[PDB]
Amino acid sequence: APVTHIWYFKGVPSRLGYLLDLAPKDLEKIIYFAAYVITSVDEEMRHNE
Amino acid sequence: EDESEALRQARKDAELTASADSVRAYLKQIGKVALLNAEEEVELAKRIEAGLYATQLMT
Repeated sequence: APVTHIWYFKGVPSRLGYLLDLAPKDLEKIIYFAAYVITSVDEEMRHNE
Repeated sequence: EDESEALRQARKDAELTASADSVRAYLKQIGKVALLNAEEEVELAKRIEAGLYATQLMT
């Protein structure tokens, strides 16, 4: 299973967080199996249903 | 007290926590399901036996 590099997640500035516009605490929760995250969502199906 | 949503709110707030310790997070994860009794174990085992018979007859 994939793993995330520790340099770009934990540091003075969080590079992953800056790139994804995510807070470092939420990023830690995401990549440490403490909170689910919605990868993608459909618009047409939601709109018409 | 034991009511008035104070204890419930505290419990849910403490449950929606970080627990950066991996071992403690795992312990809080396992501490969800309740324990069982011998009749429940027998019923579950019968269900697994039925399922395996079902899938082998599918094969």
